[PDB]
Amino acid sequence: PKKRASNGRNKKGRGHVKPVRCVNCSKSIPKDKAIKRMAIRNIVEAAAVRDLSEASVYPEYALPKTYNKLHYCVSCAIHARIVRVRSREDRKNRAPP
Amino acid sequence: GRVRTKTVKRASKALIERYYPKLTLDFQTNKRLCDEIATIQSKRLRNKIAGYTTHLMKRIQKGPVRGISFKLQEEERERKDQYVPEVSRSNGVLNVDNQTSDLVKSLGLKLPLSVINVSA
Amino acid sequence: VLVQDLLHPTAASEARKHKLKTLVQGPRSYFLDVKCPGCLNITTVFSHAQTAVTCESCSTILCTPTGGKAKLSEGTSFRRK
Amino acid sequence: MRAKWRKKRTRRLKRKRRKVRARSK
Amino acid sequence: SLPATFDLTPEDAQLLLAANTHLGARNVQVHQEPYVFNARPDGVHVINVGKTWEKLVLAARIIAAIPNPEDVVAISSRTFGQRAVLKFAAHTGATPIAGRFTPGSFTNYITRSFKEPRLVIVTDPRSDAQAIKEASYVNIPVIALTDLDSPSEFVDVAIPCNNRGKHSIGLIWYLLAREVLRLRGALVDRTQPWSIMPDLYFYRDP
Amino acid sequence: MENDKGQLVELYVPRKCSATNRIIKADDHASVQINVAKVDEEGRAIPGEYVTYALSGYVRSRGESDDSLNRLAQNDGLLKNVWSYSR
Amino acid sequence: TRSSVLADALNAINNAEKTGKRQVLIRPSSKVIIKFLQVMQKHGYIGEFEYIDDHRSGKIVVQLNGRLNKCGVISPRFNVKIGDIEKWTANLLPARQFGYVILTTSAGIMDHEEARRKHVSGKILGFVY
Amino acid sequence: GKGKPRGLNSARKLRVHRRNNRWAENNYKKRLLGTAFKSSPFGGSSHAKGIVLEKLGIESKQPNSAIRKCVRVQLIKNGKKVTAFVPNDGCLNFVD
Amino acid sequence: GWVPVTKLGRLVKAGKITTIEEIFLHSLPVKEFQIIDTLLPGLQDEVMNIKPVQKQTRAGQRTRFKAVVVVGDSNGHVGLGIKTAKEVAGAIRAGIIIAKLSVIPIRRGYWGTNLGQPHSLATKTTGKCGSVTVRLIPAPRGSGIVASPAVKKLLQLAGVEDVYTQSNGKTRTLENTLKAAFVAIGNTYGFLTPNLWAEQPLPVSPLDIYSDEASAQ
RNA sequence: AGGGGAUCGAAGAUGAUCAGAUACCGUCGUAGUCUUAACCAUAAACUAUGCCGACUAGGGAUCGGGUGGUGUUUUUUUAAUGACCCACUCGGCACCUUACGAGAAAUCAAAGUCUUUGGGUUCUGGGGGGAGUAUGGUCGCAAGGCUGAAACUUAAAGGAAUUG
Ligand SMILES: [Mg+2]
Ligand SMILES: [Mg+2]
Ligand SMILES: [Mg+2]
Ligand SMILES: [Mg+2]
Ligand SMILES: [Mg+2]
Ligand SMILES: [Mg+2]
Ligand SMILES: [Mg+2]
Ligand SMILES: [Mg+2]
Ligand SMILES: [Mg+2]
Ligand SMILES: [Mg+2]
Ligand SMILES: [Mg+2]
Ligand SMILES: [Mg+2]
Ligand SMILES: [Mg+2]
Ligand SMILES: [Mg+2]
Ligand SMILES: [Mg+2]
Ligand SMILES: [Mg+2]
Ligand SMILES: [Mg+2]
Ligand SMILES: [Mg+2]
Ligand SMILES: [Zn+2]
Ligand SMILES: [Zn+2]
Repeated sequence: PKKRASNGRNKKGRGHVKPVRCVNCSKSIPKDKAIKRMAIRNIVEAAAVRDLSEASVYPEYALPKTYNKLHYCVSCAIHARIVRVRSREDRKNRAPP
Repeated sequence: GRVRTKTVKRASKALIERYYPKLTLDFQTNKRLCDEIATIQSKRLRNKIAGYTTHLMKRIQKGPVRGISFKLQEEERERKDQYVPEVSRSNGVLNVDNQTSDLVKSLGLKLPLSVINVSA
Repeated sequence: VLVQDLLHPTAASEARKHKLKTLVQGPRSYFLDVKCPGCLNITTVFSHAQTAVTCESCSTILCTPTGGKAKLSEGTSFRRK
Repeated sequence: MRAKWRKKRTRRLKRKRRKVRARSK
Repeated sequence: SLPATFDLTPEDAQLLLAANTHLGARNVQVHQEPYVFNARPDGVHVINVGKTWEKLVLAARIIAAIPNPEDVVAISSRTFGQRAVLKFAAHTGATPIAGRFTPGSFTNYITRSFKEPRLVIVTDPRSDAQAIKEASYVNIPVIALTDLDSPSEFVDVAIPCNNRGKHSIGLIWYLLAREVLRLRGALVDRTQPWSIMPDLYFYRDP
Repeated sequence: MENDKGQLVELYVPRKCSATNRIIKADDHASVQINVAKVDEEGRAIPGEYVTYALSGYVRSRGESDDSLNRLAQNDGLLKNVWSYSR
Repeated sequence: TRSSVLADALNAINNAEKTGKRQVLIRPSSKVIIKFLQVMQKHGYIGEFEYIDDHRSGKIVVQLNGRLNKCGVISPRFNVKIGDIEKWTANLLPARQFGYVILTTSAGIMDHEEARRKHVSGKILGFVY
Repeated sequence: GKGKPRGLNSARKLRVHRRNNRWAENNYKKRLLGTAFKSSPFGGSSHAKGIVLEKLGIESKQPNSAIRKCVRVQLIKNGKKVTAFVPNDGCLNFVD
Repeated sequence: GWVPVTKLGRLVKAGKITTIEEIFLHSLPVKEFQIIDTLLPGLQDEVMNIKPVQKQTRAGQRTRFKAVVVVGDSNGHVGLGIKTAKEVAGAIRAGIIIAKLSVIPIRRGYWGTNLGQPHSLATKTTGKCGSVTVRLIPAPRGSGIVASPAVKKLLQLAGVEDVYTQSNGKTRTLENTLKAAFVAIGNTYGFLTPNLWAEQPLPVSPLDIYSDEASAQ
């Protein structure tokens, strides 16, 4: 039977949230279940930052990273990302890293 | 690898457990000792033993090692115990929070007063 | 816990409880006399106004209503009885 | 068979038993 | 049944306050604690160390009360206690347990850690829990040092103290030793600062 | 528990807690018995002579062992203050 | 809404005891509650209590002791026909020798044993052991 | 106090509810429905004399393998037809 | 020869305790069985039931055998002892020991009237276990024991003459039933009947009065 | 029945896949998707957990209201404000640890205060299948909703936990 008292994911006192479409497979899913990651990352990357500031005007410039919120659909979230699978107890752990 | 088995490490423990007023840091004598005090059916194994209890002996000499507690450690400790000469009578007087001193008044008696405050 | 006197409870932790959940229930609001020194006599205003109380002769103000106790308008004195 | 589809299975079957009975009215 | 000059003394009072034995735990606060004495702001509750004394006296008055002072038992896995207990244990008949415990020590004769005492004393009922638990598997009384967060299930007689380090622990243990000697014991009368340094009973260095 | 003609029949008249006066029965091995030692003039703690109590497994399970001890020994006049029947 | 005044204060007394307690605060108090709480005291099952005068229905502080196992209320106050007063005790009492069915009669509130010696019957209230 | 009305006057409610929930009882339902007399080849009776039509050979059910020898009977009192077993070795010889 | 470990295993052989009722007065935890052997030799074994149980193993199936035993006299001392072990015999070897340790006392009493020598119980007492609750209704004399074959046997050994029983659960699973029946009669020195209201002066622990006559070496 | 019809898209047609491939993937795209007027009355409409009252145990968060302060931060001239901070108090959405207690268990501050069985009240269930079927009644434009059996069959279906 049951195997989460949060149930599927986070919704106490709402009854209907409203869905979001899966970034990876367009699957609908309630935004409370959304399993979300914040893809803050550099525009450039690793080795290109030198070549950036190199063949450029301006003093080092500024460099402004590119943020977007990702929403995964479980079977997407599971198939790759933050998910693994956890022990009966490790499951309970809400802590991130 | 040369990880000694349990039968090896086991014996050596109990060996040091009761023949520290004997033995040494030397294998060769610890070796000749074993035959005298313990009975085994193997030359290979006996050395196998001695070597390690010889090693065990070598590292006790520079601080205790777990498992082996031949009580001479617990009572070398006991007399080894002491320190101090300075205590905690100097200098000034027993500094306290308001309430701590309010406490004293509201129960106790003569106390060297020295009160500061606190903040958020 | 386990043994104590419900009959003679501390005047302090008694004090901190809800106005209904005391030993004998009773209020916690008060009354006061109020002056705006242009006057000579005083009016008696309940601590929780609901109505913005108006002075005796001069239609001046006196206080304002809130979510509980009243805000006594500016230049005013008092005493509780 | 799926629970769903068996409810549609039987749903259908009624709609026709109906049809046939109406032939008799 | 009240002695006479077994009151708290100023020489004692000074002792406890340098150790900061009256600096009971923060926000944290087991309901079971009336040993408090008014809250200092900056959230540090102050301990009525007179009661702290009185309990000590009682703890003594029970430690020295068991026919064989050797099945009286010290415990502390907490490094700020190991040098304390050991020293308490030397001065009085009591057998020490400093370092890791090891479970099955009161149940299971079949072990060699095995003890079977008539009174268990402990420092910090958190870390030492094993003792406090296993002792209750087998009607053993418990004496215990306690802060304001110390869990007092299965420990009778608390000694409202300060497991926040330093000297407090070390103090108390030395005091227990003091008064179990002063109780039915080769010591002495009145004030009697006691030959032994309180700084003895301390956790070492580095 | 007596009998027709006198005769104290039925073995074992069990103990009893002191803060709860529930029976303390055989298999409760979480119960207790704390002897406080009777002292005399100048420290000396008269051995083999005690004011004693018995705390039931339940009470010290719930953690009431300490408070209840305080209250009990204080009204036995061997703790001065510490406790207050009012709260 | 609050339905049998007896029932609550009764249960509380139980849950105090059970929780190892030694006092209970009960509300709202009443003639019935007292005269019941009277009878428990009469036979040793609780100590002494006190009526406090809220200017309402009342609060009672009970001092109980530990002797008491269970104090329960019968909730449709059934009619007992003097023959049946045995049947009741039998049903719910631990032994013959002690404990009481307490009940209500035109001749007063009382324990069946007294309602035996007085030979009057009526409605049924609760019990004590 | 879950479910049922505890009132001292709730007599009717209670006795009514019982009447209803006796219907969940198969033995009861059967008895008032008169399943006895209506269906079931025997009237309401313990036995019934009929007449043989054909001798039959029923293959048993699994995991048993056999040929279970019984007779198709036309019940005299009643009309209805029944297949009935002939117990013990042989015996099916005794019919016709 | 014995050779007892445990303080209490010593005071016993040392003829310093005469009855388990001391152990019971002082709720002392028995750990060495020969304690109760000397303390109570009128005990006799009773194997109630034996059942096979099996575990699958990464290499092996393991059918060890539960055995369930009831030791006792017929004067208020009973043990329910249960152990599975890879030989039937051995399981019945160990269980009896465990059943010996387990031995508890039984408050028995009178139905109605005073008369002589308790035939029945103090009160009604319920012992629940898993899904089985047993009830013990005190019966009048000559009622005998109203209980299933097993539970009847557990009570005779307990030395109980007149008592009714109701039961309630999956009784067919014996292990859970006796374990309840046991509790039900281990529940009779729990009941604070009024006769027991008196204050007995609160006895002193054998471990202290014969502390010297105890202790290790 | 009008309107609207971007998007996405039951049906249909396609391109590939497949042994097959009425699908999964891609394309095209009807109805639908939105709105007005009237219908339908169903969802795992879920917390798979009735409502009112009472009692039983610890902890930090938090949402709204209130109360308390020679609290911070806002400077002007101190306030007044507002936003913070600490304590306490109602009533909310929850989580934490405990297990006096409860359960077949998983777990439960209620699923606890139950053979020591009674605070008040509603509703449903009584082996599995036959079956939510037949029938009658009734609602609806329809699709369908509510109400709702039996003959027969059958020794198991089922729950939770353990080990493989
Ligand atoms: Mg599943
Ligand atoms: Mg929904
Ligand atoms: Mg036609
Ligand atoms: Mg039905
Ligand atoms: Mg045919
Ligand atoms: Mg005819
Ligand atoms: Mg059998
Ligand atoms: Mg469109
Ligand atoms: Mg298609
Ligand atoms: Mg194709
Ligand atoms: Mg198609
Ligand atoms: Mg529905
Ligand atoms: Mg859900
Ligand atoms: Mg809470
Ligand atoms: Mg404010
Ligand atoms: Mg099938
Ligand atoms: Mg079969
Ligand atoms: Mg399963
Ligand atoms: Zn996806
Ligand atoms: Zn004015």
